[PDB]
Amino acid sequence: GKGNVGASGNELKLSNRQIEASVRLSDLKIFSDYPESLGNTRQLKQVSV
Amino acid sequence: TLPALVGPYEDIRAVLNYGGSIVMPRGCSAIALSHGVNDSGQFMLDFND
Repeated sequence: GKGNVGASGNELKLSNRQIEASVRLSDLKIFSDYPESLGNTRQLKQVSV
Repeated sequence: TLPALVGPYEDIRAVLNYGGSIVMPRGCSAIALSHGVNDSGQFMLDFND
């Protein structure tokens, strides 16, 4: 009826009648995806699921 | 276009650059490539921009 696994930012749990899964953004490592060359400020703008 | 053995959840990472003498202002001197399936590097193929 209730479970929890993970740490702050990256955590799956069941609260009340619902289930929540939180992803820490800094965990996703998007700086590392492309070299810092030719890019200074990186920011997210669109999410599809 | 990038017709390799690409599976789901895989995100190609390519960069095109031009290092010519004539310099037109930033915003368009280089581009990224993510899925490569006839990718134009833009979320829209608009020629009325």
